[PDB]
Amino acid sequence: MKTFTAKPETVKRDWYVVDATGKTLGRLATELARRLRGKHKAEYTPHVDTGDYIIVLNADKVAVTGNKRTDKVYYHHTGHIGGIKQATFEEMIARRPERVIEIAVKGMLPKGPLGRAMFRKLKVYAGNEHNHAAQQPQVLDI
Amino acid sequence: METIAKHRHARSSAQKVRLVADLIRGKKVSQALDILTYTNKKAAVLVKKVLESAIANAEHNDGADIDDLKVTKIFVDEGPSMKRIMPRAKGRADRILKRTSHITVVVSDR
Amino acid sequence: MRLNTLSPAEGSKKAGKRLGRGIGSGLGKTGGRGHKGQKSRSGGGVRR
Amino acid sequence: MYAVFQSGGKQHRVSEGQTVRLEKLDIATGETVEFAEVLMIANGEEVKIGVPFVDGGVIKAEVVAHGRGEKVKIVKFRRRKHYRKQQGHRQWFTDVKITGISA
Amino acid sequence: ARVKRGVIARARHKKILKQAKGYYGARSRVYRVAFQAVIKAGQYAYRDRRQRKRQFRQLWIARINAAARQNGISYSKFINGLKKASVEIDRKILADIAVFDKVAFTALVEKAKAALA
Amino acid sequence: VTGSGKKPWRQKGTGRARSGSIKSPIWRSGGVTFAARPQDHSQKVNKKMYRGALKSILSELVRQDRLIVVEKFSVEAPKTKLLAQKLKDMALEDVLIITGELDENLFLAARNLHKVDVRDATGIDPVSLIAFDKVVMTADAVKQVEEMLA
Amino acid sequence: AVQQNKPTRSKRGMRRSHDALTAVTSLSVDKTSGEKHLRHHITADGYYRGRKVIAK
RNA sequence: UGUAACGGGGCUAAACCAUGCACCGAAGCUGCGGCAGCGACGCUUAUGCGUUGUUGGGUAGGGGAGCGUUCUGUAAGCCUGUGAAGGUGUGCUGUGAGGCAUGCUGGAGGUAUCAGAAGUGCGAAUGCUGACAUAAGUAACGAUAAAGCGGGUGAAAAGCC
RNA sequence: CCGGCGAGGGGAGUGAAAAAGAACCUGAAACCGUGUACGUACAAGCAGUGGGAGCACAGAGCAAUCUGUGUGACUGCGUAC
Ligand SMILES: [K+]
Ligand SMILES: [K+]
Ligand SMILES: [K+]
Ligand SMILES: [K+]
Ligand SMILES: [K+]
Ligand SMILES: [K+]
Ligand SMILES: [K+]
Ligand SMILES: [K+]
Ligand SMILES: [K+]
Ligand SMILES: [K+]
Ligand SMILES: [K+]
Ligand SMILES: [K+]
Ligand SMILES: [K+]
Ligand SMILES: [K+]
Ligand SMILES: [K+]
Ligand SMILES: [K+]
Ligand SMILES: [K+]
Ligand SMILES: [K+]
Ligand SMILES: [Mg+2]
Ligand SMILES: [Mg+2]
Ligand SMILES: [Mg+2]
Ligand SMILES: [Mg+2]
Ligand SMILES: [Mg+2]
Ligand SMILES: [Mg+2]
Ligand SMILES: [Mg+2]
Ligand SMILES: [Mg+2]
Ligand SMILES: [Mg+2]
Ligand SMILES: [Mg+2]
Ligand SMILES: [Mg+2]
Ligand SMILES: [Mg+2]
Ligand SMILES: [Mg+2]
Ligand SMILES: [Mg+2]
Ligand SMILES: [Mg+2]
Ligand SMILES: [Mg+2]
Ligand SMILES: [Mg+2]
Ligand SMILES: [Mg+2]
Ligand SMILES: [Mg+2]
Ligand SMILES: [Mg+2]
Ligand SMILES: [Mg+2]
Ligand SMILES: [Mg+2]
Ligand SMILES: [Mg+2]
Ligand SMILES: [Mg+2]
Ligand SMILES: [Mg+2]
Ligand SMILES: [Mg+2]
Ligand SMILES: [Mg+2]
Ligand SMILES: [Mg+2]
Ligand SMILES: [Mg+2]
Ligand SMILES: [Mg+2]
Ligand SMILES: [Mg+2]
Ligand SMILES: [Mg+2]
Ligand SMILES: [Mg+2]
Ligand SMILES: [Mg+2]
Ligand SMILES: [Mg+2]
Ligand SMILES: [Mg+2]
Ligand SMILES: [Mg+2]
Ligand SMILES: [Mg+2]
Ligand SMILES: [Mg+2]
Ligand SMILES: [Mg+2]
Ligand SMILES: [Mg+2]
Ligand SMILES: [Mg+2]
Ligand SMILES: [Mg+2]
Ligand SMILES: [Mg+2]
Ligand SMILES: [Mg+2]
Ligand SMILES: [Mg+2]
Ligand SMILES: [Mg+2]
Ligand SMILES: [Mg+2]
Repeated sequence: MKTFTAKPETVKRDWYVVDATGKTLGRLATELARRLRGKHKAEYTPHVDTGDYIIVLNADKVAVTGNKRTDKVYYHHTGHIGGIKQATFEEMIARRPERVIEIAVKGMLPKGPLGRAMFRKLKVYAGNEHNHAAQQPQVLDI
Repeated sequence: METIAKHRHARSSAQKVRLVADLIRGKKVSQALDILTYTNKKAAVLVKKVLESAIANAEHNDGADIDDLKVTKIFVDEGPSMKRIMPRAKGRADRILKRTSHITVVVSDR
Repeated sequence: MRLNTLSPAEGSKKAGKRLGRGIGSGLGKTGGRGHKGQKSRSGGGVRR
Repeated sequence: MYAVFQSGGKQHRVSEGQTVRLEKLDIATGETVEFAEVLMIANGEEVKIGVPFVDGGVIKAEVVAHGRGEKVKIVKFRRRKHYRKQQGHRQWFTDVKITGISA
Repeated sequence: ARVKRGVIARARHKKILKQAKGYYGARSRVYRVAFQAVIKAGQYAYRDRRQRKRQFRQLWIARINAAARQNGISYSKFINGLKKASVEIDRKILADIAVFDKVAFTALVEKAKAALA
Repeated sequence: VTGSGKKPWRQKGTGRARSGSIKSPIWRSGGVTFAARPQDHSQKVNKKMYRGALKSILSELVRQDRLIVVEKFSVEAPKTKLLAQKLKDMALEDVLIITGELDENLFLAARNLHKVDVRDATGIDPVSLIAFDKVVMTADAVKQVEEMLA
Repeated sequence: AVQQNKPTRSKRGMRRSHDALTAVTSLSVDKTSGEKHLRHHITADGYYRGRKVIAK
């Protein structure tokens, strides 16, 4: 008898909503990445996205320890010579707060087409409101 | 069922003739003949003669009605190449390939 | 006793080595001569 | 109702009427084979877990066929070292049909 | 006794090219390239008969972990508990039960917890 | 191989593999690398081994019941039909006949029968003794063969 | 300058994906002679917009 | 050249020290099935059988045992126009070189067994000959003295008259 | 019969056979096409291999569905000789 494989056409996905207020960035991100991949389900299959949809609220209130609020640097390159750019954590929270959590989770998801697909099930919001009441998300205390 | 005409050993590379054959594959013969009339390619002359021959074959040999015919199949195959010599500079010689094509047109009322 | 029922004695007819015929034979490529040097060459070797 | 048992150094979860392919058994075709070491028997909500074997648990099966499996090619090749070897393989099996499961 | 090579040579090349069906470009058409592609495919298959056992055990372990944590215990403690309870079901079967009979899996978790207590 | 010893092209500079002879066995129309010469394939057989082989063969013929001994074997005239009838009477088809003295009538009568051979005792050979289905010998031929093999 | 590797038949086809010809969208019909003709060109019998513009 | 001196995410432990118990983890070890080399112990139709212990990564290289190809005998035999060789598919089969069967194509040869002989096996040698690709419908169409139009012929005319 | 009183072809006829039609026995491979099935326009590398969904197809089965064939989204591993 061959081992079970989940099938993308019949996987059951549920909607959750999580509050990031005061949570430690990385320790929230690991639980998010786990549940976006489906590692919490007995039907986990490495080549199938069996994960859940997660709405994240209050992204601008996420916490970090030590001196990271001012000393964590996010780098990127524009592709133009000399185009190395940077932003501190506090600058990121000020300008693009959802990006802090999105970047952390993307780094903990698989790389490749399936991991990009798993990222599309994450919905991060700066404030306390989302427009997905039609999906009836259940409160998840991560 | 279907009627065939061919022009074997036609003086043109198949790549050039296929540009024209692709215009008429699947068309009603009357529309195909119009397209060919207004295609400014030497290959259009070649293909139009084959298509006209296939239509004549269909009416004379197979008793078909021209108004019902379509170009159901058309394809171009590579014929033998004629090998020639082109003198280049400094005493060097190149081979010239004068490519030929076999043109096949199939017409049918089904 | 027919022309197609006679056999040689066991061990009397060992097959000869055939060099240079593939990996599986055990004598492919260099044919047992090793790599380079005078003794690997055609006509190579030193006198008695 | 299903049951778990060991055979051929592997474990199998089976129900009545299933056909299971096992490592070769020295039993003639058409004979009945007993698996008297059953690791677990589950019937609906009633679950008996062996520690390691269920007391009195027995699986009845009928030897349906013997055979050789699909051929597998073994290729060994050491690049640049004048070494290559190939081998073929077919593994023996015994197919059996589960006829009974008794707690 | 002169020997022409054509019939035997054709058969050998054809055997290789038949093993190369489905490969891309010259890999399914050209003897020199197809031969290298057939050899490499054989090497990978030898390697991956060994890899297959690893990858499936890894999958079973991941699924058992998920089911055990649904039932309130980690994989490592669950395995230690089964071992202390003298339960010899293997990971293939434990993963199958975790997916198909959640009640039986919960019963196994309870056995492990009782052994650990 | 017919041709000249001219180097086909200069050792270096042309970008072609080096050539030295149009007759190279690597080349189409070139020589054969180890071209054959006429050969003498005959082997030595020790006298005692030849005689021992003949004795073994004759003994096996006796054991297999393929040796038939007769007082006389002859035909009245050199006619193929007479010998055919005689062989049919003795139920013989593929047969070697050894006589003490080569009868000309018998030899002529046997020429056109391809399953049948006729020899004198001094002309026997091992391959024929094995190859024919039956071997008929006259008593005189048997005595001669005995003396020849000692 | 010259290739280091022989391009594939696939890449040859991809380059030629822009080479196909386009047929004339539609021909026009002379209002007097009824001949088809290229739009804004005279007909084979020498009409344009219903007038015999040229002989032969 | 660009973060660029944890592989990354991230981490205040997910760092370090100490103690402990779990678990993961290899082609290592064990389990199940199979093959072979060598050695013992017994049988024996004297060359195989059984039991048993143990071994089986390999370049140069040594030793052992085989597959297939053409040709000679066996063969005036055997297969073959109710379809040979060759070509092309499919199924089965052995540890491998391979073997067997059969549909289609082909249209007259092929050859068991056991022996015998070798122009007996190719991917490489900037190898040799032929065929066909690529670049590519790309560069170019050979003096920058130069053409325009009307008529003719013709299936067709910038180039012919 | 189409075509330039062409080349080339389609019929008819010969023949056991004309994909034996003279560019002629057989008619391999490279290479180039037409047709069909499946895949492919958010995706990074020796192009396979292990796992594997979906689709098409042929059988079987009362059904449930199973199997053989083709394709191969997604995924572990993986730098030719
Ligand atoms: K040596
Ligand atoms: K090809
Ligand atoms: K005679
Ligand atoms: K042993
Ligand atoms: K013969
Ligand atoms: K095979
Ligand atoms: K065949
Ligand atoms: K055949
Ligand atoms: K023979
Ligand atoms: K070469
Ligand atoms: K080109
Ligand atoms: K052009
Ligand atoms: K023919
Ligand atoms: K020929
Ligand atoms: K041909
Ligand atoms: K993007
Ligand atoms: K499939
Ligand atoms: K893959
Ligand atoms: Mg990875
Ligand atoms: Mg000059
Ligand atoms: Mg060696
Ligand atoms: Mg060397
Ligand atoms: Mg040296
Ligand atoms: Mg040396
Ligand atoms: Mg020399
Ligand atoms: Mg010959
Ligand atoms: Mg192919
Ligand atoms: Mg010669
Ligand atoms: Mg002498
Ligand atoms: Mg280079
Ligand atoms: Mg273009
Ligand atoms: Mg810098
Ligand atoms: Mg690390
Ligand atoms: Mg410790
Ligand atoms: Mg392992
Ligand atoms: Mg081991
Ligand atoms: Mg064993
Ligand atoms: Mg070892
Ligand atoms: Mg070894
Ligand atoms: Mg012979
Ligand atoms: Mg032959
Ligand atoms: Mg022959
Ligand atoms: Mg032989
Ligand atoms: Mg040779
Ligand atoms: Mg070659
Ligand atoms: Mg080599
Ligand atoms: Mg070169
Ligand atoms: Mg070229
Ligand atoms: Mg260019
Ligand atoms: Mg240009
Ligand atoms: Mg230009
Ligand atoms: Mg110039
Ligand atoms: Mg000029
Ligand atoms: Mg003019
Ligand atoms: Mg001019
Ligand atoms: Mg004609
Ligand atoms: Mg034919
Ligand atoms: Mg003939
Ligand atoms: Mg031919
Ligand atoms: Mg072909
Ligand atoms: Mg799509
Ligand atoms: Mg897409
Ligand atoms: Mg790319
Ligand atoms: Mg697979
Ligand atoms: Mg990789
Ligand atoms: Mg890697």
